[PDB]
Amino acid sequence: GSHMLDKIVIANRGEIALRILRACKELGIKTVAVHSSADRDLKHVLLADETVCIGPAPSVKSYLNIPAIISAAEITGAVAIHPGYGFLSENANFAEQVERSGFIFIGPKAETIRLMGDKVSAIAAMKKAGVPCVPGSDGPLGDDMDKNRAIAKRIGYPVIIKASGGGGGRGMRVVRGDAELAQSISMTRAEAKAAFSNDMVYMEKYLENPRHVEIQVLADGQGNAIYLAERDCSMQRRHQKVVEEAPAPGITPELRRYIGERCAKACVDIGYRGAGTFEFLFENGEFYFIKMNTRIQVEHPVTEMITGVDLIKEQLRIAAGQPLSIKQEEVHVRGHAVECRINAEDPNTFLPSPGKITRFHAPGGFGVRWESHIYAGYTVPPYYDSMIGKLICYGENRDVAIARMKNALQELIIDGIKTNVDLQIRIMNDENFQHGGTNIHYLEKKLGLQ
Ligand SMILES: Nc1ncnc2c1ncn2[C@@H]1O[C@H](COP(=O)(O)OP(=O)(O)OP(=O)(O)O)[C@@H](O)[C@H]1O
Repeated sequence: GSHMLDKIVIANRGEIALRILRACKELGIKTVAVHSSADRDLKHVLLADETVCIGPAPSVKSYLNIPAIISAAEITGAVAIHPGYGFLSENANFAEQVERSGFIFIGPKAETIRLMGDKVSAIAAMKKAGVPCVPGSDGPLGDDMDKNRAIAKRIGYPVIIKASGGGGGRGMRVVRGDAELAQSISMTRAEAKAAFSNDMVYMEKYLENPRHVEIQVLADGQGNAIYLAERDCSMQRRHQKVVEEAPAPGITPELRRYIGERCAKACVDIGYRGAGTFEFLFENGEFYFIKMNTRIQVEHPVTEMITGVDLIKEQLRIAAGQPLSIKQEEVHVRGHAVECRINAEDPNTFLPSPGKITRFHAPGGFGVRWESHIYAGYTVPPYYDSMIGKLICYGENRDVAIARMKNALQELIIDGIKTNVDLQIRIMNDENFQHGGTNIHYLEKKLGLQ
């Protein structure tokens, strides 16, 4: 009924903030938009019920200023805090503290975060859960080469020496023979201490031509948990996602209930609460666990489209104590979805291109979703990311979804800055892409990338 959150803090900014603001307004939740002195002009900022300047431009003082944010709630009387994605969404000390200050944290518990935060641990947990993992050391590599030489041989080359601190493409090394093993473990151990401040490392097999399939889940922490089909995010350029889609072409419903059900089991097993995502590498009709994003993702709209489920409301629902409103058997995968991220960037340098938007026009029409905070005379700052929007198109089928997307990319007008739009069009036109089922290496190589 109405055992809903009185007022929550939107501990974020940009498109994500707007989106969250939107779901708040539908549930009647009051909103407090905390922002940085430079985001005083954010769309979402202008629509919030209450606003608060937490700091200066630089993230470490604003968006990552834990106290500032936490105090912002105090003064406002909010009951919860929504991290969105990418700042502290995966920061357990912030979750910890939010809890400790007596606020609700729109996400799982800190314990769960740290748990999934450490690859090694993560892996062990899921191995246990029945979730399919990459074969590797099933532990931190030791220091005596002999055994390590043995791990490898067993799992077989090539391999990959991965640290447990995550990072994001940073802290990884590919070994293909016994000769480079030693160096690798070492190079990698060193890259980790410095970077994440955790030299711990694990070994696993390296996958050549796999796709990136991810499973969306939801848990209430009451015993319920559902999977919302998969998403294909193989469209990468330097680890940066560019094109997401649901469902994943080539994925049979059977397969879909396979990895899903176990993903659902794992959630329960770990006492998972809220939204979250299971990242899988996919080669040879086989799934392999890479990690777990204990949060809402940038690409969630695609999934809300093919399912009709509103992720954010659900998070908000779980957060307020409610049980899952939906049952697995009520979840039905319908049509096809494709999201193109829109970036403020230089198609040559791939470098951020900040500036003010002079002219702007958004595409509309059937099965077209525009997710962005930009407008005309809006100034995109240099401080934060390059993403300014999400262009999501729906269709009774893939080919339809694609067609719409082409049109949409054209009606789209963003003047006064550099954007990745041309690129999007080009992919849309990608004959390989039209066929589909391309690997995470496709973009990089077509881009004439070395
Ligand atoms: N065992 C593996 N075999 C092949 N490719 C792998 C393997 N493990 C990781 N990768 C590649 O490394 C990339 C980064 O892996 P991972 O998701 O673990 O990095 P991260 O540091 O956690 O990234 P991010 O924070 O950006 O999500 C993957 O997208 C994938 O391209």
